[PDB]
Amino acid sequence: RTVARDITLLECVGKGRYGEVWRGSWQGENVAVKIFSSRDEKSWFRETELYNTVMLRHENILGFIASDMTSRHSSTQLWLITHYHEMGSLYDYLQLTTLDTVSCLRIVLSIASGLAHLHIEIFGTQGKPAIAHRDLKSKNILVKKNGQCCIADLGLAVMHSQSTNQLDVGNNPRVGTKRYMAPEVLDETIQVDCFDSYKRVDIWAFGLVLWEVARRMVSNGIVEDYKPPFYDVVPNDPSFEDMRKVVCVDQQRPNIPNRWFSDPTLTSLAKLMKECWYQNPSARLTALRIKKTLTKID
Ligand SMILES: COc1cc(-c2cncc3c2CN(C)Cc2cc(N4CCNCC4)ccc2-3)cc(OC)c1OC
Repeated sequence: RTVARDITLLECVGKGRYGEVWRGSWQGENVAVKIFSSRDEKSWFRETELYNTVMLRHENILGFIASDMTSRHSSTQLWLITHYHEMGSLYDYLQLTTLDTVSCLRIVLSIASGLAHLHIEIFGTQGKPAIAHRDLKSKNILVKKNGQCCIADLGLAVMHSQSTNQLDVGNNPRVGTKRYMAPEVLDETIQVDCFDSYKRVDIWAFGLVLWEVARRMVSNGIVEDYKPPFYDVVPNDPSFEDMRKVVCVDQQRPNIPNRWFSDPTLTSLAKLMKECWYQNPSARLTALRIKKTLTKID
């Protein structure tokens, strides 16, 4: 039904090394079109495999519509068409508004539910495998109209099945975002032949996103400005060694504002992120435990 040639590219909502994301019109309705850059072709392939072959579908994962190739300007462009969320990314959303207690917990529980869906394998005939994301950040999370979020960008995902015990890391030249890089990645101790290692990298990045969101929830008339993780120690577009010095050498973690300790929700959230930030990867919580704890927090 939905084909690239029938979509009208209205305006560019994002550009970068990955390529571009456009707001498009298809049959009147709004759609999101990611035109992958030439350098990021392998990410389009892996994402197409997950959405089409694995048929990944969850309410807290960016709703896939159609994959497509289009020949334009004497070149073949790789397209990904998904649902369009007019609120933009959580990165944009956090800078535009503050959150109450319910809106903040709704955001982080929806992300945990999405991550738990990826990590947990459904067994049996045609059962979906376990998936690790490996590039979780606030720019890769979109805010829906009901206050919930969905996880986006599967170009780096790795897959694992328990029965066969096969790990599928693909061969993508893409590296994760350096700002959200887990310490075992920065010092090259991560066991690349073990699937659990990739889940624990997501948990680290999740903890960073949890910090970004909770800063924006107001308690007792106090709220922090939006800031990216490690905003105070690394520069814009931080280097691999910049992050190594902060996260590995100095063992630093995002600061917990003192005002958080006079609010029961932010205090429980602060404990939650620190349990996502252990230098020892095997000590961090699982996505399911995070989802359960976030379900119980008031
Ligand atoms: C981050 O991964 C993707 C995301 C989207 C997507 C979905 N729904 C809304 C937006 C986006 C794109 N991203 C850049 C956030 C965003 C931002 C804005 N803006 C308003 C104007 N000022 C700047 C911010 C508008 C729309 C979106 C689409 C994708 O595939 C088609 C993605 O790939 C897997």
